[PDB]
Amino acid sequence: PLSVFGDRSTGETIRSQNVMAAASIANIVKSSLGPVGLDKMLVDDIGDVTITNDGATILKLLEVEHPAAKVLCEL
Amino acid sequence: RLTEYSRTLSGMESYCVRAFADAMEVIPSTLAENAGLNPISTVTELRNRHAQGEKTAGINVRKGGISNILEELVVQPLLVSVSALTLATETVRSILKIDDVVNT
Amino acid sequence: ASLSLAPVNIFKAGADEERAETARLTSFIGAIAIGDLVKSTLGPKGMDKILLSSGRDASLMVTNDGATILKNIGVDNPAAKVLVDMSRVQDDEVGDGTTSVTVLAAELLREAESLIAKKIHPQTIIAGWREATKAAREALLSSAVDHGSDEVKFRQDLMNIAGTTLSSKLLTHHKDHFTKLAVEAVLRLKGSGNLEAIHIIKKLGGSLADSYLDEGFLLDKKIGVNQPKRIENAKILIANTGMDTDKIKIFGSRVRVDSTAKVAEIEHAEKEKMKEKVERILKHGINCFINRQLIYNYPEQLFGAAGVMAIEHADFAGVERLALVTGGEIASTFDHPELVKLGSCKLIEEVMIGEDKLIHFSGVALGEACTIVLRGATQQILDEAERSLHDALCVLAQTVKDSRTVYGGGCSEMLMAHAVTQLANRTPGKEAVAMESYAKALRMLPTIIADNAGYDSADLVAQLRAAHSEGNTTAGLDMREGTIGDMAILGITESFQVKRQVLLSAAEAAEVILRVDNIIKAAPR
Amino acid sequence: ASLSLAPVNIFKAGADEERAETARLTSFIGAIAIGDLVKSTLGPKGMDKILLSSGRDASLMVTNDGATILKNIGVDNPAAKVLVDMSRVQDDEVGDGTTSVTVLAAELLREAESLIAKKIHPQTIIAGWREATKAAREALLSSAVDHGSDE
Amino acid sequence: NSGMNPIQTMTEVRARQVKEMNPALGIDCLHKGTNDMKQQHVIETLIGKKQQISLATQMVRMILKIDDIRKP
Amino acid sequence: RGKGAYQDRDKPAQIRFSNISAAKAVADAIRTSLGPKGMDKMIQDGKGDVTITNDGATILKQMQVLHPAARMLVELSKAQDIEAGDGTTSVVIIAGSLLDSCTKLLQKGIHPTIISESFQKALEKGIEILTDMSRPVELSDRETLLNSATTSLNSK
Amino acid sequence: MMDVDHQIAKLMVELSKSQDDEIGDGTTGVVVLAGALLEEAEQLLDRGIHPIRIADGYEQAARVAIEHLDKISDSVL
Amino acid sequence: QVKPYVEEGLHPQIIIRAFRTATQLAVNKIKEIAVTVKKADKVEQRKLLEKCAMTALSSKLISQQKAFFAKMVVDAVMMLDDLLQLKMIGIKKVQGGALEDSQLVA
Ligand SMILES: Nc1ncnc2c1ncn2[C@@H]1O[C@H](COP(=O)(O)OP(=O)(O)O)[C@@H](O)[C@H]1O
Ligand SMILES: Nc1ncnc2c1ncn2[C@@H]1O[C@H](COP(=O)(O)OP(=O)(O)O)[C@@H](O)[C@H]1O
Ligand SMILES: Nc1ncnc2c1ncn2[C@@H]1O[C@H](COP(=O)(O)OP(=O)(O)O)[C@@H](O)[C@H]1O
Ligand SMILES: [Mg+2]
Ligand SMILES: [Mg+2]
Ligand SMILES: [Mg+2]
Ligand SMILES: [Mg+2]
Repeated sequence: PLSVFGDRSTGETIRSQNVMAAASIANIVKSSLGPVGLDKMLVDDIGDVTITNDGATILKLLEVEHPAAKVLCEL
Repeated sequence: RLTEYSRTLSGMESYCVRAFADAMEVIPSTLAENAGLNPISTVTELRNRHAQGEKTAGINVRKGGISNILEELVVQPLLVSVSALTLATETVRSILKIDDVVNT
Repeated sequence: ASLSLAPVNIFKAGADEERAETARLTSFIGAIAIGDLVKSTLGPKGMDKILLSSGRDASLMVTNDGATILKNIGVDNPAAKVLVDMSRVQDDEVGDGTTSVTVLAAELLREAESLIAKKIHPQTIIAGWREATKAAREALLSSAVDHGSDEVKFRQDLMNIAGTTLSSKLLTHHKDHFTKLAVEAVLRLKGSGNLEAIHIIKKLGGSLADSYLDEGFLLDKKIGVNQPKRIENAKILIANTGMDTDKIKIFGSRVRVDSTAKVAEIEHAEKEKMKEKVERILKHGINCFINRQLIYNYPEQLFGAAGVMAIEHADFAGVERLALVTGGEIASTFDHPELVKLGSCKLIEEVMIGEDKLIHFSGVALGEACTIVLRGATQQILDEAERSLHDALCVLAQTVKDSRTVYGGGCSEMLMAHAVTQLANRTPGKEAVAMESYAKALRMLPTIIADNAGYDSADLVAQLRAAHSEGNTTAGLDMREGTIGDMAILGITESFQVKRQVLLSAAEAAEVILRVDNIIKAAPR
Repeated sequence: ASLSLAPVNIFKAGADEERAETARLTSFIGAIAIGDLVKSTLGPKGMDKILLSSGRDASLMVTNDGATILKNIGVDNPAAKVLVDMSRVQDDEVGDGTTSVTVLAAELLREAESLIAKKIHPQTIIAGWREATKAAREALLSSAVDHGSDE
Repeated sequence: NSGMNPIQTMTEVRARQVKEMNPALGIDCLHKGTNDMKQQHVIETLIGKKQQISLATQMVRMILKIDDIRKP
Repeated sequence: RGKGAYQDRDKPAQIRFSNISAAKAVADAIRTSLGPKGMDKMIQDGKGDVTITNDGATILKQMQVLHPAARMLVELSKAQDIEAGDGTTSVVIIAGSLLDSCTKLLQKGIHPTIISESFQKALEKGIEILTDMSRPVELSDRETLLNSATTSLNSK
Repeated sequence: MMDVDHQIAKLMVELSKSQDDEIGDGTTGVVVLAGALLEEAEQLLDRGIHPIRIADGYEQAARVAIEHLDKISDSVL
Repeated sequence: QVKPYVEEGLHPQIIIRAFRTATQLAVNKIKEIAVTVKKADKVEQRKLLEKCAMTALSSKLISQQKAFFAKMVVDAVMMLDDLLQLKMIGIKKVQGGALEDSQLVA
């Protein structure tokens, strides 16, 4: 009836999806917090290696698709 | 007031004006909705209060009920409602005068 | 034998042909389909169509104009192409009658199909139709009434014609206001026929009744940075000069020096030349200057220092309309200030229409050029209003050129059919049947007009036919209630030119289509 | 709204539906096509037809009989199926009249199409045709002559 | 279906039924000149009408009660 | 009168119903973004661009609607934005409700020309009523200006 | 004989078959009545009424209508 | 409810023990405060059964006829002899008719 060429999510579905995306982004970097935190080891699918603990660098290097997860990355 | 005006008319135009008023009741129902209120009861209370003469009675979301809204400082200029009504009526009239779709 | 049904094949791949029965079947099917599509948008109670383009942009168009409906449709039937080109040529000749002529041609071809089914040679049908067309044209010419001598009666006829033309379109909601607007706009042309002197500006927003005909003129251009935004008792100079890095037209010329000081001197000389040109322009004693081409920064500030408005990039239509409305002369040389006439108007200012700003010319001297602001709720509404206003202006201009008028509401069609029947009643052979079919189509036109309103079309057409046979030559359809009435009293009139063109073009297209007995298609590219 | 022209699809894949315009158009086209095909084989000066089978046998037969012409044709138009069944039943009941009944039905349906175009409700057409059929049958019965007495 | 205007005819018949107590006034589908079905002998079994109303009500109740669809 | 004219076409009715259904679907789409308790919609175009907005005109024009009635409603919202600048959702919902009522009006057997004239009469009466409820205001009163601005921003 | 795929259409088909089996007449009136009931329920739902309450009101009105039918019924020999 | 506590790394055995203790306490409380009537009154027993059946039925599509169906159910169950076997209660579904047309055959 709406005839919009796309996919529509409404109600608790989209809210839960956004919260899940934000939770995934948080869980990626949650293990690098505090003195007992540990660094990560990023590979750029061509052999380039990056070892870092900085959250900004980790979130910048990752390629993210979900808009809310992006929002957290630019945050 | 448009329900009253329709009652002052006769024929099919009375039915059309009644439908017009019942369609105007949609926005108050939507305002009652989205706020956790019961749309039917809130709209009926709006209609009753306006029938009693309360011209400024409106939906009060701060108190979750109905009250005067001029004391709630909820006002918009006339050339918003007037423009919306005029443009919507003109668009509906234009759409009604269509009876075929041709693929170019 | 035949090319297609022969043991040896004479064609390349993809090329075929259709013999007599098949060609006639395809032509009649295409014509009837076109007529059925274009009809139901006919008369005061006709609906509109939605033209949803299948292209990349998917243009959306809601229209009642038959010519525009037939223009933007993918047509492969060649007879349908003939009818479409008929409608386009009818639109080019006069503004109205496209749906009428298309429906008349379709009904004529339907009657031709019936006659062919009744074992009648098409040449007999063509001869009978030629005779019937002659009779109908003579009757319509004898029925014309002229009121151009009387000013008030001619004005009343113009109002009636504009109302009749706008009755079918979307503007029927405000028919009175739009009729007054169109009549005033046409009358302001002072007899000139160039509709390009009438500019229609479509601004979104506002009710359709907010449209108005400006008392002066409106321009959608801008003003220089340091120039006045409002002048009184304007003396306007309209020009077509460059004033943008103006080069001497010797294309082989160049600056060839041996020092940068000489280059600076030549640059200063160029700026001095531009300043001298601006001074020569100012020698005319002007307040506002309008140039067709661009105006660069240096002449812009030169005009600003002199306190002179400099409207730039007003295209050929813009400068022509300004010359028409103000009386100025489009000048390209400024060595003879006394040989150039300056346009004059009482006030120039900037008005606020919608969210846009326009230049308003008020109290124009000549005023033989109009601008019409159309306000609507949707882009489709604006486009349809512009098309309807164009139709009304075209018909009014045709009536101004030729003041002969005929009565509408099917009265002209009924009179033509009566004359054709009278001619056919005194003719032997099957040509009488052909003329009877001609009359049947002519009567079918108001029959469809009545069907579109939901009335009892058969009864109304019978009453109209009886009234015309008795002697009531002004009887016509009254769509206020759904009865027959006097078209003279009720004020439904049409231009004689439009009806004559509709009749003749429909007869011509029916004749040319009927003569075809074989359709041969080449291999598509 | 309509069953087919609705935002939600209520049919299986391949199912179709034709409303008043399309149904009447297809019925009239099929009936008129059948009537035109079977006609020209009518009357003393009627001509015959060639029926070429497309199967393995490729059976060949020439005939002037309307019932046999209508039987051995691949028909998809349902109204054409109605007329074919009419012709077959007419052949079963009596030996002749197979072409005449089909032509009469086709002409009646063409006139019905014209009447519908003239904005006449089909129920009124049906009632008028019932009255006309009653009158015509009465006239034909009154015109009958019997000679069964004299040998 | 009979070509009459639906709303006007229904309103007139309803007003006649209210004015004069006569539950036999219906739609003159065949245009016999009277709106009274008693003389027109239009007769329906009470069981049929009761079954119609009951079955329609139960089916509507089910359709309203459904709130999810899980087609493959 | 009798049987009266017979509607041979039945296709114009289908077109009217389809247009009304499209408009009502558009209104139901932008129905939850109305009032101080409304919420915003996230729209992702063909590219990766993401828009979070409550403006009705922006929501309507940001998503391709593919239906002529829906596109005309989008143009209606654009025109309301041009003339007014707010109330772009209310006008669309009003148009959708009007067409939804037109569904039953047409089903009752009313020609879609009496409906248009009756709607024009109702619009004129409503304009009179709205003008009657109006209160004069001058720009010197800063409190009314602030209240209007706050009411406009309440829903964002 | 209608080839439908929508489950609600199948429910309509089964309702018609049920009416035919129980009575044998009125198999077309039931579908029209159910469609009208759901059409009214649509605009009732749009105003924020729980569908269960609509069903309960429909049941109450159906009981009233059945009682009225019993009241105005007439007997034949 | 226990997902957050899991997320800080709480030992699952503690959660399991807490659930077991809480469930034991809840079951004991239910057995303690459950209302029972030790009068063996046939009318009171029938009323209790009917009320329980109505409560169990007032969530389905037959909730409008819940009292009537509950009366059928109680009457049907009371005629089973000692094992209350489900196979001794026939369920026949016949298309057509309203819910009020449904009957229990003695
Ligand atoms: N008020 C009216 N009363 C009766 N007939 C009218 C009226 N207005 C227009 N008509 C008829 O409608 C016909 C079609 O006009 P219109 O649809 O506007 O343009 P076109 O001639 O291109 O179809 C004209 O032949 C005219 O006779
Ligand atoms: N000698 C004849 N003169 C005039 N008409 C004839 C003659 N013979 C047959 N007909 C007409 O031809 C019509 C068609 O008959 P025919 O083609 O034999 O088969 P069917 O009766 O099945 O159409 C009949 O209705 C009959 O009236
Ligand atoms: N504080 C408030 N209390 C009650 N109603 C409000 C309040 N603020 C806004 N509204 C109402 O919400 C309606 C919708 O406004 P909004 O959601 O901004 O969209 P739009 O401006 O496009 O109508 C307005 O008609 C207004 O009357
Ligand atoms: Mg015209
Ligand atoms: Mg024979
Ligand atoms: Mg706002
Ligand atoms: Mg029956």
